[PDB]
Amino acid sequence: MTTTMKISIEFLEPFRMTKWQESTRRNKNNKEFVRGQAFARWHRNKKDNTKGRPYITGTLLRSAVIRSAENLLTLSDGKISEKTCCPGKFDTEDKDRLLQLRQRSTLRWTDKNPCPDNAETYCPFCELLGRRFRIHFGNLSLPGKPDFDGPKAIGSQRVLNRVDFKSGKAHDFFKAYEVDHTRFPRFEGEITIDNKVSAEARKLLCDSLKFTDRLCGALCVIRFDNLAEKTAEQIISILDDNKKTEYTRLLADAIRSLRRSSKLVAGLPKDHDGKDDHYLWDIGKKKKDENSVTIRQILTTSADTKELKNAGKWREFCEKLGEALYLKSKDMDAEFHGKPDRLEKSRSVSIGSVLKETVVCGELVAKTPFFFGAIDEDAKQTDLQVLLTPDNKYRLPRSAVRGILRRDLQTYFDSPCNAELGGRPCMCKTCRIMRGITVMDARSEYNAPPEIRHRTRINPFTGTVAEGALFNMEVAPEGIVFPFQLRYRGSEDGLPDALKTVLKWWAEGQAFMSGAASTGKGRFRMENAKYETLDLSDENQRNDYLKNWGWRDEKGLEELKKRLNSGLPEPGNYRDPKWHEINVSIEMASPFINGDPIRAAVDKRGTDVVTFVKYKAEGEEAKPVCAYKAESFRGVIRSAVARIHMEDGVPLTELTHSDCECLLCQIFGSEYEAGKIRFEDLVFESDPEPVTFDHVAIDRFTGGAADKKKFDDSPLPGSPARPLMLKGSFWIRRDVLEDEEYCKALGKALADVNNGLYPLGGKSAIGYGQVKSLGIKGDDKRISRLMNPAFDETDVAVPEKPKTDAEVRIEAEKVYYPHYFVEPHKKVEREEKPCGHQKFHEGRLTGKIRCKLITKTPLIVPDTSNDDFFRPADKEARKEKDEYHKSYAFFRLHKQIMIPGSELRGMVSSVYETVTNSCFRIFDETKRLSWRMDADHQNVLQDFLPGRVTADGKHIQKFSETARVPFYDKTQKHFDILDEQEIAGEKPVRMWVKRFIKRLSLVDPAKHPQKKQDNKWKRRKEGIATFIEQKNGSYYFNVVTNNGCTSFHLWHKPDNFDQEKLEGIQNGEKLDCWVRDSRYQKAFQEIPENDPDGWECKEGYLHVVGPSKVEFSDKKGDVINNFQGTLPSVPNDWKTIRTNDFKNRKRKNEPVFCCEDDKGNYYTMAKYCETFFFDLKENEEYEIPEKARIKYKELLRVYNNNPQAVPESVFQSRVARENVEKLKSGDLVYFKHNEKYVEDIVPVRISRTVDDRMIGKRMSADLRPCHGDWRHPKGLCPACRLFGTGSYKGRVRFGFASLENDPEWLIPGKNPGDPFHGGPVMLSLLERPRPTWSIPGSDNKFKVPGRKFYVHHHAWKTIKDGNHPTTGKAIEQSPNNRTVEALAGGNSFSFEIAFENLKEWELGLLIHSLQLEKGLAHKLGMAKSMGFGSVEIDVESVRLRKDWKQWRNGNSEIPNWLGKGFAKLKEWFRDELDFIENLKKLLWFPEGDQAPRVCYPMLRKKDDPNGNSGYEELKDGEFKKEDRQKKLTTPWTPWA
RNA sequence: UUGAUGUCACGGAACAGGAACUUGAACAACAUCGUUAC
RNA sequence: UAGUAACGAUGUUGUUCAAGUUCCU
Repeated sequence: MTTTMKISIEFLEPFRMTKWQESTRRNKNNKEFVRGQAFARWHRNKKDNTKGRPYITGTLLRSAVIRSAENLLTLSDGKISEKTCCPGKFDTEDKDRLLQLRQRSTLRWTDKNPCPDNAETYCPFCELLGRRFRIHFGNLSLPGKPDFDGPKAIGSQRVLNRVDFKSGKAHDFFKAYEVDHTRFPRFEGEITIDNKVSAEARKLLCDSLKFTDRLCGALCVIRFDNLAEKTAEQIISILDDNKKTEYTRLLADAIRSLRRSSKLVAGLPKDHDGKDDHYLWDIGKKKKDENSVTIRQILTTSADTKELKNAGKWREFCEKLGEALYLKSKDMDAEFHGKPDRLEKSRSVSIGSVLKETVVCGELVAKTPFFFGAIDEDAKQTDLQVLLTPDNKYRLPRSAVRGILRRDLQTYFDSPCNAELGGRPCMCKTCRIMRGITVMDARSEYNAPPEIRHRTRINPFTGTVAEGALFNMEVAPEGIVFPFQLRYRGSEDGLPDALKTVLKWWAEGQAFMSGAASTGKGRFRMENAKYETLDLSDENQRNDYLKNWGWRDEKGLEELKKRLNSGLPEPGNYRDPKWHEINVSIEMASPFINGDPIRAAVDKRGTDVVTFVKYKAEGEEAKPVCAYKAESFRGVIRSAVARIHMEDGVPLTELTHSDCECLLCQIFGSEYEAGKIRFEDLVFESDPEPVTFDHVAIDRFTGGAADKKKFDDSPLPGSPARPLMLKGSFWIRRDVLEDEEYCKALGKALADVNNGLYPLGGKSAIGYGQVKSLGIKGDDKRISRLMNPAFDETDVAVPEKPKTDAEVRIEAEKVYYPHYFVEPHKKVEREEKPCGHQKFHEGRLTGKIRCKLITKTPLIVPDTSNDDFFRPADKEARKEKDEYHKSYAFFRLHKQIMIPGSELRGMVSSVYETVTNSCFRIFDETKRLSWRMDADHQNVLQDFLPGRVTADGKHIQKFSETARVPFYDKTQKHFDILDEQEIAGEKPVRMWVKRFIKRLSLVDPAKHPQKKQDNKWKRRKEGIATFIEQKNGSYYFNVVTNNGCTSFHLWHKPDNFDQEKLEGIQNGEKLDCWVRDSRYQKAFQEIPENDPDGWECKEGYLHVVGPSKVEFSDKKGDVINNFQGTLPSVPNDWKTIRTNDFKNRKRKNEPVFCCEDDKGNYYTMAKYCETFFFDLKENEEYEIPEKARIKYKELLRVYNNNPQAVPESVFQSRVARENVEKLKSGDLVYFKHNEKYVEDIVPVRISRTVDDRMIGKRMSADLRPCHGDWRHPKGLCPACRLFGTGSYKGRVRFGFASLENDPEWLIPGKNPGDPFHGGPVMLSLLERPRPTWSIPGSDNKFKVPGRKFYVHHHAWKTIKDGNHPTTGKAIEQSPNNRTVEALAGGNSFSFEIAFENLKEWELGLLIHSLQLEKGLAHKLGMAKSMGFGSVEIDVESVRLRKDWKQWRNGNSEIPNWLGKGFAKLKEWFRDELDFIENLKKLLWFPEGDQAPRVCYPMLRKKDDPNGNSGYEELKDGEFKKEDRQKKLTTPWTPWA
């Protein structure tokens, strides 16, 4: 007897949904069940398991329909069709049930009786209220009734907020799910309306259903009728296989960066030779086992698998892979909800019968990257994230637009509302409007990943970052466009004034929507405004608005967007928006860098840091542009303000801003209230192409690049020719400009910044940044009036340089050496506390210095961008891979001759650090040394005994003695009769040994004229002689010793005087003879057929190493000559090499083996024997400590890595041929013991000896790098307080030097008329330095000498000629010398030097070190072992800075400073100033008619046209072993 | 998968504070191999 | 019985980032 009507809702906006809960806290007492009553619910079948589906109840729809009906009747005076309606009833006397009352002030129309219940003919409205059910509202659910496995399958729990208004930060919050509508856009249900209801109540229900528009926080229209895990596993396996386990986080952060596109993986960088040996993109590979994969291979093959070809797949893959790697790397409260008041009765009030509706379409675009924080879980790599759509589209939620409209409305009036989440609705002026506003979401259809940014927080006590401040953040692109649609219905005749004013504000570009706005995030600007006002009061109009569901749906919206007139309605009373723009323009004079190492690691240019770059969207694609972060600029200006004002003694950079109204706490804000100034990024107005400068860290001792310390960087170029402008803006609140204290502080700070202090950018310590002029405009001279440069010009020239006093005695016929170490003192002072980079202190100085660099010897400063600068053109450029002769140019920035500031900083820092006897800034505390031990029995080889390590690597069993077995000869066969299991040293062998051979002579006492002078015939006894056979070379004999107990046969060789008794031979003659004993240590397999004498059979271990000790050469040496032609080739394998020739030919002495390869090499190989250790003594083993293992590892490392070794792999020793890395169970060892402990292990008979202590422990314990904790403590070497260190900023900045006049090259160029290019010169070999020649021995008598200052001389005339410095022979090109273009003497450069917080004596010593005495000179440039690079420096104006107004040129105080500095130096050391005497002796310059010849020695004396006793003779006599330390420390000692 | 005579949740901005920065001359001379003789 | 004496040849490149903080109020 009923009829069913089925309905269906289609959402237009992400709806919300509450959380499941068990059926016990489902009462009006749980504050979380309520406050979630107007959302959708989530039922899970099979309770206690999160598996279910969502639904919308029916009571909710009923209440919405009731409310809309109430709204509809009062709109038509209560006449439904013909009859009138009753006023309805909303009172019920019971209040135990009804977990929610009503607090809404229901409407009113045609006041009359409330139609009591005891009746029969109800009012249609009461027929709808339900006075077995007349109307039954059924549940709604999903169409197909599916089942998912949890709420996190369709939604994402996000946090919502509630901010204050005065202290505009926050309050309590609360979180609630929300589900997208592009994946669940339809529900379904039904309504069972009874038969005997009415014919108009059905119409009322139809209209009311068509009038409702929002159900669960979202607009609705109701109608009726598997790889990344294993890839990460494998990559971690690669990284742990090798020891490269510390590049893991960098790999994660760099791989995650590839999600932008899959075409970058084929563009990863390469090594410095174009090879494929990057330092992290090619880990895992090994020389052996080319089946080993590299990371680049993994990334290239997985870049194309037909499933990672779509954008979304590749992006998801990169993201999850990065997260996995990161998580692998890492392990190496007040939510107020509800309080609705349970009110008994609602205050029924009426509102009227007019209702006007206003629709405003249009769109708002972005003008600056925005930010809507939505930090989720299970993604812990970014820690400041944005809000995205399940298909990666940028959205702005409606809650944000609503909150911002509320804030702007409150700002238009001057009254903050104070609603408190409960009770009667508020009635103030700004909530009577916000109760009729409806907005909509947006999607922006951009679909591209967001960029990342890095941030820090600098500690203003040392200058570096604080312990625990470094975080990421991601910002959406700039220029994205969202659609916008706003609607308002009420009683006015259109929009109120407030809304017109606020929309005009947004139409002028001041819609500061949300985000970290303090640093210039989103600032949207509304465009293309339209509007149109409908009229719900009449009847011909309302019916149409009801016929098509208003115009909420898509087609309705499109049909309606053709009926609007353009242009917003201008207000009646404007209000002058409260944010005022200010323009900024900076101009630089140097390079500029803003670090970004991750992009550098991915980029193809192959550098280490690359400047910052941002993107901007154009609808579907981005286009990069170079910029300067806004956080950095804000920080610079803030730290400029904070170091000036005092605020009751302690400067502002020491407070904590707990509750104080500090001047900072009111312009830049704090963590208790918002700020009053907002910045913006700075675009460059140009697109300069970046450059690349190289760097290196010259060690102090043995000046030459330290290990692992080369690098580079890619800053932007800028010079006084092109000054690299910067444009920007920043907004400031209106009621700050009207103040008179704040604008004063801002003006003062910008005055400080414009004067040159506070450099913008990165490595400002070598001349980056250097702001030149900062001019702002747009504030009516309210700030731009404190920034005028005002100073004085009190002129006084600089005091002239003092006269030198250190002299040298230099003559001719003597040659000198170019190193001359400078021994240091023994006391470094470290008991002063550093100052700190806070307020400019009072008793200290701060200013600039300008100098003037003038050269007096050719100078070389190369430009290492490209080689082959001097290439003869009109020929092929180059093959892909070759070893050519590298040619360089001079340094040029924009076709201008300059000198980088780092050079000058290094030079001045070395001089100034050795003046004051300070800690070795950079130094190498590793790399234990090693020397080839000499050949002499009494000295080194007496103590090295044979041995053998046991089966367990803990003991060595010594042998007793040994003798040698000959291989490689022709007089035996030990390679064919022995197995590979004995010649390898594992199986004991039984050989025949002999110790003494015996000679024979016929006449002892008559040989005294010819023989009997060698004094070795002092143990002969007697001998009878026999004869049994005659030969062609010798005579057979038998002899007895004293009485016939021993009898030995042999073959005697006679001479002239022996022939006489031989003439008669009757084979039975008993001649008397004399036998002699000699030494003969040998061991054969069985016996030779020529010596059947007394041999002892022995047993022991045999070992061989192979054919080594080869004297190879390249010039057809002596022994190669006088051969018999047809030199054979190098055999393919040993055990086959036999001796050809003999070195001595008169007798058959030491043999050789001559061969030759295809190239011009000529080999020769002595060592025709191997050794055999026998008599393995038992019950005697020695323990191996770990020092022996370390030393042996080092020895093997030195053996197997040798650039000078023999090219033939067969002539090498066994340690180098097989690449052994550890001592195994049993092998060949010559150990050396002392009281049950071994000390050294050496593989061969004569090998190198390693020292134990690393080089770092051979200095004084106080000259090691003054580093460590040993605010900041006081323990710093005096040179690490002027120049910085790790964890303390320096206080001196150098600058790029520039040349003004004409170049005046060394040798003229190839084309005259163009005097901007020089001619090339060729240089010598210039090999690396050998720290083992100044530390000859290893025991304890040798310490580390000084700092290796090169001397001044004129040896460049020879190189300009073209001959070698030592010899006079010509020098030819090869891939080991360079060809550079150089300058000459007599050019002038000019640079600047800034400082700050200097004492009065630190400046004294610094200005001593900048300009020296009148006869000395500095030294910088390439190849200064020859004569190249000799500069002296003069100091011009020294203008100080007394206060931010004036500058007070201080030329006229230098002698005061110099005296004070020298007085301090004298205070440190009383009369122990020898090192300064030496240092002055070394910087002396040959002034005139003094041409001291210096050069490096040669190897031997027989390869120089002059014969000056090269190195091989200096090793004894003058520089023997003890006089090196002395004859090298003396400043000038002739090399003789 | 609710309950009926009473739901302003379009009733609540995930907001407020933070300098990818500190230190570092693109440079440079003597080593590398083992045994042979008595 | 029971180890002593020290000679011969002249050729050749290397490092290409390291040490720090990596999130909190």
